[PDB]
Amino acid sequence: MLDKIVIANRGEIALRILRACKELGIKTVAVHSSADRDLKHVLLADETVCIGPAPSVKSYLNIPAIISAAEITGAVAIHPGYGFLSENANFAEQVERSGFIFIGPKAETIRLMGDKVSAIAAMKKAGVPCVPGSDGPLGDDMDKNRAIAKRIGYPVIIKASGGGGGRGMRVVRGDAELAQSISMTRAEAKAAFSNDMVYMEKYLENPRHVEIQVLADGQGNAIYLAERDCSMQRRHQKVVEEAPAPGITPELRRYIGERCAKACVDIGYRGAGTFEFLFENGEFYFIEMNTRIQVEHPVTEMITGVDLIKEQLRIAAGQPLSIKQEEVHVRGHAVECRINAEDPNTFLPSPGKITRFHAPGGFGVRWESHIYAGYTVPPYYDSMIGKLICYGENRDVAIARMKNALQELIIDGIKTNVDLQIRIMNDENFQHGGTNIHYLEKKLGL
Amino acid sequence: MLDKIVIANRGEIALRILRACKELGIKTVAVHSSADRDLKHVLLADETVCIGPAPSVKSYLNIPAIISAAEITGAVAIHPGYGFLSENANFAEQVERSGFIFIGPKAETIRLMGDKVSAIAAMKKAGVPCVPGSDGPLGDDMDKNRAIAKRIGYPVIIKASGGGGGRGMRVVRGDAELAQSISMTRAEAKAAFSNDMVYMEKYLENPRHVEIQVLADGQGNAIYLAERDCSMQRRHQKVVEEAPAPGITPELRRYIGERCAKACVDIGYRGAGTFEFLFENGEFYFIEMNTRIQVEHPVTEMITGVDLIKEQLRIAAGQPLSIKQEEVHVRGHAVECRINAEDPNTFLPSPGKITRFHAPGGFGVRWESHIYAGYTVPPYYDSMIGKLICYGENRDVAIARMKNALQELIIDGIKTNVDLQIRIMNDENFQHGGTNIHYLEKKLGL
Ligand SMILES: NC[C@@H]1CCN(c2nc3nc(N)ncc3cc2-c2c(Cl)cccc2Cl)C1
Ligand SMILES: NC[C@@H]1CCN(c2nc3nc(N)ncc3cc2-c2c(Cl)cccc2Cl)C1
Repeated sequence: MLDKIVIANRGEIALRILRACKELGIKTVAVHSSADRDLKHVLLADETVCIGPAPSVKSYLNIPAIISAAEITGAVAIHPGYGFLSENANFAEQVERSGFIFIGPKAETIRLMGDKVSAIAAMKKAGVPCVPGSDGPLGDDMDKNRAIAKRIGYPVIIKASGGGGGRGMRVVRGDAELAQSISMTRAEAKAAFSNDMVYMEKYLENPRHVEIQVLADGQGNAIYLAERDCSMQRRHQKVVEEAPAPGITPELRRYIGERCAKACVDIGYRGAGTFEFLFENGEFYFIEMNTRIQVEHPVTEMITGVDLIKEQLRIAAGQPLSIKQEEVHVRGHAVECRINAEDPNTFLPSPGKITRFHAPGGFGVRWESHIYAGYTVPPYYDSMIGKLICYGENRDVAIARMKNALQELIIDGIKTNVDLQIRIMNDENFQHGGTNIHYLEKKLGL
Repeated sequence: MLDKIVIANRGEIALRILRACKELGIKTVAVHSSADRDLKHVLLADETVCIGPAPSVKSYLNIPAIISAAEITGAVAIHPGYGFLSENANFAEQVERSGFIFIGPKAETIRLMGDKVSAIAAMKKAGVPCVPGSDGPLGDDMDKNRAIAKRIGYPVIIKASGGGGGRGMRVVRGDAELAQSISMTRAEAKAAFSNDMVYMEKYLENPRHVEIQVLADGQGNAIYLAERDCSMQRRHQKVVEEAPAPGITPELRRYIGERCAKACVDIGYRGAGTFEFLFENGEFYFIEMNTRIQVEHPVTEMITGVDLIKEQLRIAAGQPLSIKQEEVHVRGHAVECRINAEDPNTFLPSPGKITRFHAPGGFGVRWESHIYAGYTVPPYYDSMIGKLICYGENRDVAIARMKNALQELIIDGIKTNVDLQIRIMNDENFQHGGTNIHYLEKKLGL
């Protein structure tokens, strides 16, 4: 087991990682910006280092300051959480070169899967179904670009290979728009990612966003831990996630899960990861892989009993997976509501002092948050302040508990999306299940 | 002679140093991580000290623990091998300040040659031919940077002064890319080396990588021991090295060797060192100097009869070089194949337990490895598990012996590059000789 780790992150995920460390008897080093001195996990950590002033560029993205803190505290490993440096291949490489364990994949694996064209080629080669596409970057030959759109069938979508979070994407519905759409996607990718490489996929009009959790030890063993439906979203921000996905049979789960586990073996994957799919008319189509733990990991933990952060720490310590595939059982249902310091109607961010705070309780109710009464949500970071996860023996019980938990949750002094989450839980289409990625934008547009 | 030394390394190079020590009657102290208790050299050493847990930051890079092990055993000297702390000037300084001998040059010389800008200025002043370049660091005036690129002539390459292992470097083919290329190379150097200093060179499209071995003692003697060709490489990892370099005449060898030896006298060099050159269209161009023994030192030993590790130990004890320049004769040819625990499709490390092991034998066959049947290759260190070195009276006989030795080498239980090495020895272009630094990536791309 790792003697001591740096938690290279903040907010709810830093606290999540701290708890996993304490359960395993791992010493914690909380690195923080000067604005994050009062984070709950900093106040609970064995040691603390202030790594710079508020802005992330000076603190949480500051590679020399983080490595320096890990050196002076005698830590042996760094957990990057999600966001910040978690998919920064140069960071992973520097951590290993400075003689630390990186709690995540090999740097070369982060590079492979962070380049969307090379990632799709690897997945297609492994037997993972992908979206009908260019299967390679687009050139400047518009005869060949039109021939790819024709074979695929309009509508199509142009994506940046260095792209992500929905930025650097353009839908094309006929030939007249194709040349200008490719040119503009290139220019946007070059200006943002210093990488003008683009590819083409068939555009699916009304898919669900369904993702497969994996764990691999990097020693030849890989398992899948069912799927999450992340379709309830607004402007490429997930709002509700659930596990398992409604309408997914055991035979479908097994089909796509086995192809994801086999892909992990083929690419030498190490640690926690997520395969993202479009799911439409009963078919899965790979779009991209997250090479890190994700925000919504708790819904998978509730339905499998697997602690994904502890597994990340065991794998990083060099332990092979102890869990075999035949020991992974989907049981019951879990829903996660993201709690954001933003206006429930305008989504204007709402940093500020929380003047009153009460967390929900009950059977099947899990609260993941650093916030407390008197804590100031700072203006410098993300709006996501907490995650409310409710489990039941079925989806209806999970939703019933979430409605009750949302009604107990008090956060005064800032705006939150708690009232939006209550509306979503009361929505008849959500209660039926299986709504598509466009549903929440449509409901709010009315 | 040195009574007792610490071997501040692991794996094959630790065993290589242990043998040199035993031949000279030097007592050995094997410092090891808790994962390396069963290394062959640890089991053969006179004394052992466990200096910390598996991760390199707390063991092989742990300066206090290594010096403390030298103090508690009564050792007089520390041999740093290659990698880890071998090029760490602060380490060399601390070793000398604590009153131990560092088996290497003066700390000041390590600092001079680790600053690529300062090293090039010293070599150019001494009469060593260098690449046409900025001859100084680039500032933030892009009018001056464009004028330097114009004077050199595109294509050019931007390099970190604190740089290493090909990381950060950017090729620039016109003015449009120059500003962003300089900015990105700086940011990468600052994040990795906390040193944002960069310089510019003419980019040579298809060079060979040719390096000159030197030895200098504290009595004023400096000699060259011919050259190695290190061109057969993939993503800045050497795969095959050979000595001498094919197509290098005795007149060229003498020309560049004499300039390297003279540079050693000018800068007060002491110990083993390597001058790295680009060789293209019959001309040498210095890029950088290694102030350490290197992985590929054995091919130079086979063609000269000189034991480079024993020379390192004699020099540090205050003895003159055991041979003069007129006594150094290139005789025959040697090839080295690096044996790696790596996956053939991902090229990631493939650590794990060796279940069956057989080393090759015969005339001209030299096997440099710590591995044995039942030995576990740990995940925490680099993938290179051995070196197979074959000597013949000519290049054809060296290659023939390597093909035979590769066919006898058994390493079961883990994936290895043995099959790749067999393919390289059967390659018609390699058999002809003189292939450039890009050849192996081109062969594998097909
Ligand atoms: N990580 C998901 C990235 C960002 C959004 N995305 C999508 N790609 C797609 N690619 C094809 N060919 N077809 C449909 C897609 C629909 C989306 C999409 C959108 Cl637009 C909004 C919310 C969620 C998703 Cl998954 C790719
Ligand atoms: N130790 C050698 C560093 C890393 C590789 N290198 C190179 N520098 C160079 N500098 C100029 N002006 N021109 C060409 C160069 C080509 C290389 C190079 C590369 Cl890219 C791959 C493998 C081997 C070598 Cl030598 C510098």
